[PDB]
Amino acid sequence: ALANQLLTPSSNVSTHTLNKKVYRHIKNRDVVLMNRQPTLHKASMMGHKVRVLPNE
DNA sequence: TGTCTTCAACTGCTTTCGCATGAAGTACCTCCCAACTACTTTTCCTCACACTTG
Repeated sequence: ALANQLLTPSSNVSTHTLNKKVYRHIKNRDVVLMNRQPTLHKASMMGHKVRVLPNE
């Protein structure tokens, strides 16, 4: 029922400029910042492209 | 009147990030509590003596 309401029209002039938000799960198109303690250097905390692996 | 020098006392830090799993102080005091035994408590039960009789 909510899937057919994600695109509803404006309702209040207070909110007419916004659009709804969806808290989507992390997926294969997001980048994530991996850090390993040692931080000793900036190269020890890089951004990797997320690949969800099954049964991990 | 003025400026200088050493020593000892005082200040602040000296790996990061998480699991465990939190527990334990205690003197002085006690009033409450649990105890053993005896004592006490409430209802009930049943008999008994004297004067008089003949």
